[PDB]
Amino acid sequence: GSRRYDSRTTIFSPEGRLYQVEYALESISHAGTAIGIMASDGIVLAAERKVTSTLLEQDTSTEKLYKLNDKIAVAVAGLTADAEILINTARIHAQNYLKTYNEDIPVEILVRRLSDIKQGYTQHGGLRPFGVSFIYAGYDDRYGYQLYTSNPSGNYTGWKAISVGANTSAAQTLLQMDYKDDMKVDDAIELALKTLSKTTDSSALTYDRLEFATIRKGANDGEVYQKIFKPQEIKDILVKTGIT
Amino acid sequence: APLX
Amino acid sequence: TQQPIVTGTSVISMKYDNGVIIAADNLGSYGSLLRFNGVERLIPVGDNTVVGISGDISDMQHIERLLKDLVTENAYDNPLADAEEALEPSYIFEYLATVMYQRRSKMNPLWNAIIVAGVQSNGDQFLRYVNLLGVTYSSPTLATGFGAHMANPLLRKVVDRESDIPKTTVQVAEEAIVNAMRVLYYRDARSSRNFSLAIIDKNTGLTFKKNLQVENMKWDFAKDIKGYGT
Amino acid sequence: MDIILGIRVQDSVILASSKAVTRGISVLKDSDDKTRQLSPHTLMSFAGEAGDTVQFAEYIQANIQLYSIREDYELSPQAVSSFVRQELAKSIRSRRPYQVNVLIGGYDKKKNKPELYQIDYLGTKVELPYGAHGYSGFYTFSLLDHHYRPDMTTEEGLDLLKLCVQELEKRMPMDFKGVIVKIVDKDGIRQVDDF
Amino acid sequence: TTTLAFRFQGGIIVAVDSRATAGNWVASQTVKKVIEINPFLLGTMAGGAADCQFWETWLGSQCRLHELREKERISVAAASKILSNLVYQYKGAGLSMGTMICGYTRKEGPTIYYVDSDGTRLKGDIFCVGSGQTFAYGVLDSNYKWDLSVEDALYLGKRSILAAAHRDAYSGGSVNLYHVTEDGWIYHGNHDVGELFWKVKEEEGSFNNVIG
Amino acid sequence: GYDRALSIFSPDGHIFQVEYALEAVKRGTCAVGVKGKNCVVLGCERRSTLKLQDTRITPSKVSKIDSHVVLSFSGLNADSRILIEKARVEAQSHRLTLEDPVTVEYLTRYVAGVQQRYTQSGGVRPFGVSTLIAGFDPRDDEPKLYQTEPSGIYSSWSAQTIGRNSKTVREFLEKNYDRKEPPATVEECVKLTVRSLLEVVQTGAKNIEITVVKPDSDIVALSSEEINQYVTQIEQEKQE
Amino acid sequence: NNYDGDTVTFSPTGRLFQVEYALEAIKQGSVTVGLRSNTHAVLVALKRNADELSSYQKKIIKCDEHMGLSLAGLAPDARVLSNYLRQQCNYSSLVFNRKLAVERAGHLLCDKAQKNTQSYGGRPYGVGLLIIGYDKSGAHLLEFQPSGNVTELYGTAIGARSQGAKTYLERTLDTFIKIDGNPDELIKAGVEAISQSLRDESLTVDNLSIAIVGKDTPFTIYDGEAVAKYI
Amino acid sequence: SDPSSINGGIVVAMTGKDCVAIACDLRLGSQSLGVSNKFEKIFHYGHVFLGITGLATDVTTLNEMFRYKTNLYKLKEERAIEPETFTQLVSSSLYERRFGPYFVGPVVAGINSKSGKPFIAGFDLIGCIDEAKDFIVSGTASDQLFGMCESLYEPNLEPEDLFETISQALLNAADRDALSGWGAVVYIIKKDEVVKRYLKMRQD
Amino acid sequence: DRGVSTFSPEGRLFQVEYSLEAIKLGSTAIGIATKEGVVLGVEKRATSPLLESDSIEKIVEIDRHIGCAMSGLTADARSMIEHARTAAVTHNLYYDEDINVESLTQSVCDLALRFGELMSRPFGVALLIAGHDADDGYQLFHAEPSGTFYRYNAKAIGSGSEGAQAELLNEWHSSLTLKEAELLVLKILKQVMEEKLDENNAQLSCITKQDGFKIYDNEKTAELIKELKEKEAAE
Amino acid sequence: QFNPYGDNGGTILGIAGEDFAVLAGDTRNITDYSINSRYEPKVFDCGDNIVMSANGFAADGDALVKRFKNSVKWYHFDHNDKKLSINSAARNIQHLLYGKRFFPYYVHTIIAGLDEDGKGAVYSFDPVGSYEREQCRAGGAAASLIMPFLDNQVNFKNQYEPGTNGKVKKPLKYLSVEEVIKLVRDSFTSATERHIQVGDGLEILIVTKDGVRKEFYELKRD
Ligand SMILES: [Mg+2]
Ligand SMILES: [Mg+2]
Ligand SMILES: [Mg+2]
Repeated sequence: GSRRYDSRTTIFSPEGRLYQVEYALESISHAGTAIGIMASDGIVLAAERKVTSTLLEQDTSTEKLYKLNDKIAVAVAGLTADAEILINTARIHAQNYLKTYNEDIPVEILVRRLSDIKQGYTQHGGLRPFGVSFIYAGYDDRYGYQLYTSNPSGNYTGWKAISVGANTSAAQTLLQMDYKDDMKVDDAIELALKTLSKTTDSSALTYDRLEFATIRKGANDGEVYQKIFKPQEIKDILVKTGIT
Repeated sequence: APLX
Repeated sequence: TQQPIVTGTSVISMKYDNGVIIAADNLGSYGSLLRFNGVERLIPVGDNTVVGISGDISDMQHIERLLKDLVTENAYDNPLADAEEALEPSYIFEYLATVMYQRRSKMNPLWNAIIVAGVQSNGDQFLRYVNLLGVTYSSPTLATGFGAHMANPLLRKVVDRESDIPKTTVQVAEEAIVNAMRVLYYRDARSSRNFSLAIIDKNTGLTFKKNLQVENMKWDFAKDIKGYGT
Repeated sequence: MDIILGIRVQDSVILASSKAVTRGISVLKDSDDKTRQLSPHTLMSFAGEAGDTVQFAEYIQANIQLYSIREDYELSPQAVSSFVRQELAKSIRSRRPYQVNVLIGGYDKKKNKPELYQIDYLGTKVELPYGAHGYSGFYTFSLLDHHYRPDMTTEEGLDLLKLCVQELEKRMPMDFKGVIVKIVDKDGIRQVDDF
Repeated sequence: TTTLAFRFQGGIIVAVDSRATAGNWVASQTVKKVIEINPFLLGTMAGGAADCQFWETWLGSQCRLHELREKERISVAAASKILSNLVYQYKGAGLSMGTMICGYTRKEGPTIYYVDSDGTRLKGDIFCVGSGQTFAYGVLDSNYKWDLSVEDALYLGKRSILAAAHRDAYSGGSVNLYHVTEDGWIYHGNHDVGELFWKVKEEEGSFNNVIG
Repeated sequence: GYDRALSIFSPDGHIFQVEYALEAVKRGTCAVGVKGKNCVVLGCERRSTLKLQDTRITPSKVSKIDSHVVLSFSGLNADSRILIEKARVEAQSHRLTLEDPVTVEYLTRYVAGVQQRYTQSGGVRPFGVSTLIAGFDPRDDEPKLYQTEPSGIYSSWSAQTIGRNSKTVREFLEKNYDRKEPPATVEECVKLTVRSLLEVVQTGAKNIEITVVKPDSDIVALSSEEINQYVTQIEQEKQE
Repeated sequence: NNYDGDTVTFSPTGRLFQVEYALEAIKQGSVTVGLRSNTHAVLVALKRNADELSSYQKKIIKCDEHMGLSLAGLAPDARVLSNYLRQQCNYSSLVFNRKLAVERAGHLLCDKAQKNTQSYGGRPYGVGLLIIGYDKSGAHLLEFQPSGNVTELYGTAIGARSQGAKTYLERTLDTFIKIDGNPDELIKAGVEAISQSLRDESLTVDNLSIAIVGKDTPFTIYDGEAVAKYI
Repeated sequence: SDPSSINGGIVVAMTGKDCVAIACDLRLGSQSLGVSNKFEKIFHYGHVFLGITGLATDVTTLNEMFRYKTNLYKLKEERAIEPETFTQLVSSSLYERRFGPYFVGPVVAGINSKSGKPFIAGFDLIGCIDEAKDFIVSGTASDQLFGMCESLYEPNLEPEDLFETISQALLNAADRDALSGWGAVVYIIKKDEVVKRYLKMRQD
Repeated sequence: DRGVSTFSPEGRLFQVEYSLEAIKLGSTAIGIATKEGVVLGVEKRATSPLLESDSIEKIVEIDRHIGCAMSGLTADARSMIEHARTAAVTHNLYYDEDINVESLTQSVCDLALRFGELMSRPFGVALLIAGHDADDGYQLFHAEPSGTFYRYNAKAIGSGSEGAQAELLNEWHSSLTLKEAELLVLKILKQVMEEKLDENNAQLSCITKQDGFKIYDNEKTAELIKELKEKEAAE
Repeated sequence: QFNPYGDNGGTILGIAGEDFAVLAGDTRNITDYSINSRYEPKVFDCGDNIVMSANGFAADGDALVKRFKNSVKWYHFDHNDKKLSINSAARNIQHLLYGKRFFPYYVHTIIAGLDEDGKGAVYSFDPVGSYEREQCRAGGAAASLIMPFLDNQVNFKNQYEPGTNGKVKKPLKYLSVEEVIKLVRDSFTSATERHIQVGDGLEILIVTKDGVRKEFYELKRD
């Protein structure tokens, strides 16, 4: 019968590893680097676009940074199509919670549920896992500013600063070096860009090959604002820090 | 229909 | 839940010394309208069984198709289909009785009263009744509808108990049945003059008589009856 | 079931619920507690169809307790009331709806404010300074309209409540066998034993 | 029916009548309205005979499965809740039951739970259930003390059923007594109302309404 | 639906998918459980290749199943969340029907039964997780500590460890734990638990987590400084 | 070789190896004999034990008052197939007030076994059955193979060393067929037949299993001291 | 036991010169018993305003449902939903429950941000769109509102004048209905400012 | 790979044969049937000294008149026991009587072959089912994952089964007392066990008509162990 | 609207002795005011020394007996030809009846036989499965006529020892098979006189350790 053609996507190796999860992580390691840095007064999200072409429409484009609700965003590393499936599910989940409790969903609860969906694909169903790693950046009134990551295994962890995708080893060492706890958002913006600039596989870091976003309490009195940076705004912030 |  | 539309009236029957007789008129009534006159309500199954059906005619035609299919199915992979493993009257009845009770239990009955008349392989007479409720019973004489009220009393004067069956000939039995059909024509408002009659004998087999008429009727005394009293 | 009342004062929410359980021409019990603790700072009283009331109350209790364990965190009274409303709103278009009316009294620790919610079996939610279900309101509401002030103490609230119970005991046709009174404040939930 | 059960110093008394009726026809005078769920647990039967008999013997099977799985006798609370959750699933279908789950355990002590077919479940000290419940309550309430002796309490439960059997047309036959202790339940005999009435009348001096 | 029998027998009578799930447990961070005279302590290793972590929000290694029972684990982190969720649901369901919280044995028996079911159900792989389940039965002061593993077997332990280098810390506990006289106090029980982890861990900084469970739903997690005091005390006594 | 992985695969020479391997499980099974006259039908079965401490595996199963079988091979598969026969016999009685013909019983077993040889996932039945019965056309003996093939015979045997009893019955055909109105003699012939399949072991009291059905005899099984008469 | 008149309440919407107004009472009751005088029946998603009368549980449910749907709309579309589009969404959602409907009388009001055109619309309980140049009415005093609006209304009213007209329409209609009143709210909506005014009315 | 319900060329089901190898790796379990009762004994085999041995539950009650011992992948036995208990109690509910031991065993064995591509694999555990009923008296059954069950006068299963079975062949007779059977299980367990037999690493149980199924205390077994050692030294 | 129930009349009676039991029933089958059959048996031998009758709506009665007879057959198959005791049969019948709790069999069921101590046993059921063991039970159309007579003659109710001031009751004793059949015959002839649905014939099934014996007697046919 059809047994012959089954890859058995949800089994263990002799060493106790999940083949398809490991191979999905290998796929993610070739994807454009994405960095998240958490400051005391906000969060930065920075991501490198995959080898850009000059005829690509840059302003009306979205590859790396997606909005989940008004208080939560994610940076993507991996297959974009896979990520959008998960993103829409996460958006729906957030609205279910708001409908049920009349309160915005706490960040961890959204992350746990999305990670639980990934876990399911590694344990049952015989389907390939989602080739996607997320950096979650969000705010709620319990824990304040929070950074998380999840990977195809469905395992998630919290971070002060973290990278996913390509050159995470080199990127994490650089973040570990210059990061400190009393850091501000504007400093974190500079750290994020400096790290990408040194770890990039390109010749030089430019505005057209980047996506950028911040989550500040920089609105008017006790409320959070999401700023997805425009092309010209990335061009300006790149000059302001002296990279170009 | 027996009752008690 | 149903209501009957086109209907057939009484089916009457009795046992005699060597077999059984069954009869039913050829009418398909539509309420008070005597709509259809060529309706055969006795249906033979093989050469040893006749199923007489009253009530809803659409359901009768459905039962015809089931009995027809039963004969076909019994013949499958059966070298003795026309011998030891032929369909008996008892098999045919139990099948119908099962169906009738199952349909009433689903609150969607076949709106019929049925009498299965025949002779078993060992020569024993078979005569049993079943209706839309799945109720079954057997008796030396059996009748449905008005027949139960008017025919049974007349047929029971001939065969009142089991011991009267050997003493009753086919001539006497048929005479009583034909008389009963006349009485039903006098008194049942949904009956016709035309009817069919079937005899299943253990020696002479199945004799099926069509296009019989009620005759030797008494009407002459009607001329003397004038007014309603004074 | 029958009489459930609620009063929100300065620093606490007070729920009063009748003790009688009547079936036919017999009072089967005169000490029935028509309430469940959903969380340390949230209490729900209930009244309505026999069986449905307790079954619904305990089902809600289980769900809130499950949430508390999962998140190691207590849901706000507003959040709990919305969850309860949605469950009743689902129920009303079911094959057999929960015929249960509830009051939810809670103390929000983040806001440091008492909160009283009234929800009927249709899923009709309102936040109120004082609330009632059934025929109870037809006497108490007008009484509370007159005597209630928003800056009252817990002791003043209890006296205001005594006035309502006295009016019900005077004009109500049925004997409801007094009330169990419970207070919800910053320190949690406690029962007044002598009322 | 008339059934009662009450809590007291010496445990639980359970008393029931034994009459079954189909309209005004007296079907039986010898019905067992106490179901011996297990040696430690008693259930009383009022309302639908089949409903009560079937689901309370079923309850016994569920209690047996509990002690096999958990290596420990089921609590009165948990036993009563299995039954109440069961009937609640059938709510609206037309089950008719007024029961009382009575038992004694270490963790709870003597306990009585009233359970009925519309899903009600109540812990309590005294309950009377059935078409003659009001007659039984009258005698029971006006004569009950927690400090009753095992001997006196047995009589009061017996006398209460007799009161109902006499006045209620749909209660009668005989009285079945039970005493429930930690050690378990003890049967205290079948007492025919035929002889019990005249015996009580003569010895007590009560029932003066009746032509002696 | 995906039906494939993934967990099957081999010629030598082994179920490799269950055995390979144990290898995933062996890779996981160390977890230790020690029960004293009046308490149970759950210790957990946290690997230090991860700096720049946010310990406020990062999932804790020890999870409350109810107010009186806790669950730690070694192995796949994502797999453990599914077991913890099911356990929490069953704990509330038990309270609802029996009108009493679960015993530690019952809760363990449930979790183990879930693990077993995934070893002979079509279209699923076993859980790559072993658990330590500890707590106190309702109205009881006797400490309880149970272990489960992917196969579905479970048992009670005076003290036990699971995860990487667990054979080393089990060796330590086997000669240092007296059955006749368990750790009489909370301090003694925590110290023995920390000592056992110090055989394997590396540094006693932000690598060790300790959670103490006492009778009547009394559970608390120790902070860095509180744990660091045990580490400082043990090292000074060692230099002798 | 490469074509025996499942029942849905034909070999290049048109063989179904999984069905043939199921047939092999019957050859390993303990011997059982079937034979009939015009009035009666008899089953004889050599029972097998694990060791001296164990019981002897029961080989004969009753299906109705007028029908039953003996088994050789996987006993649980026989239990499934016999249970199906019990239901089919029973359906015939309740619905048609009719005793199920032994020939129809065979046709039903054939069709049930066949479906397991043409679909993916399933496996063939690993048991052979000898069905005896008395119906409206007299005594009958059937042989069932899990390939689906059912055969009506005067006599036969299946199991290990069944060729000896099958040769004997082939010689004795003319004699035992005319043993009419004499149960004990027909059994004696069946016991002598199964004795041709014995090696190193002989028929003892808790080893032998006999069953009979006939004109004025319901299907009944004899074990223990009731078969001491025939040793 | 008529679902649309158990709780009571009213909503009215009107157009003016480069503006729109939507207003509602504050009563929530249980038949004769007044229960709440703070029950607002007007909600907004971005710049689009929705008033809902009828069964209060369904009023609350639908608000939560349209908040849900307009939030997902905004995330995917990367822009705020317009009144014309929202009107269609309301109609679709109501008709989805054709043989088990929400017992409501919704009213959409707003200004299209692109064209600047004032827009109002009304629906029956199962989704039938009622578009109007002038005014939409809904609730237990709809007859009274139709009478007041038809006489008082004139086209191209300025925001300050429109406020007086819609306020007087609602107040005098509410005072001839037992199940409406107990306070009132009026929203005046311009292209990029919105004013909310609570009215003083008789409290019986 | 290959199908789960595949036959070997020799006419055996691969998966059933492979599960039998798993049972050989399991701890020893012995059962002996007498006219005074049936005795069931097992080797506990704790993997470590820190493991509290009394939590090892390899002897189990099915009903008051039926007990059960296991060997192999013991986790697989939980659903088998659950089914057995339900079958026993359900029969009592339907028929107001005790269920026959054989009928209970047959019900458990019906689960065995319900695997394929139903559960994904056979059970990796064998069961010794002991009990009493009015018709056939005291009985012992060996239930395999093949779906087959034999009645036994005595039977050993597990790692030391072939050696213990040979010993049971010589020692068993039809007039054994209950006390004689108790000592015999202890004797044979001590012979095949790796570690030295005591009350903590071995467990005894029995089923009698009068008292039903009972698991013995560690204190009661300890005295039988001491009684056994004294009797062997006495000649 | 279709009514799935009917009334086929007739009456049945079960009495238990010391070492025997009888189950009697008239052979008349009716609908409304008509006779369907003068001899249609409704007391059946079900095997294992159990006799059964399900009186009321005959279609439901036949279906129940059919299902119980089948239950006995499968009890043998599943439990090594074990004899189904009367108490076990009773419990089994309860589950058959209660299985249709929400669309009941419209019948009053009575079974008779011997218990496991060899003593006479009669069990009676309501339409939905409530059951009870009794020395005495009449069922069907004329139950109300016959039952109070049995209370008086079998269980000796309202009868006191002459001269004792109504102090001492007449004491209970087991009746012989001869005495029981006298009471059955007199019960049915009385019921035949005063109930229109009762008559034609009487069939009695007697159960002892030797087996099931039958006796038939004529009744008035009007
Ligand atoms: Mg007004
Ligand atoms: Mg007013
Ligand atoms: Mg007459």
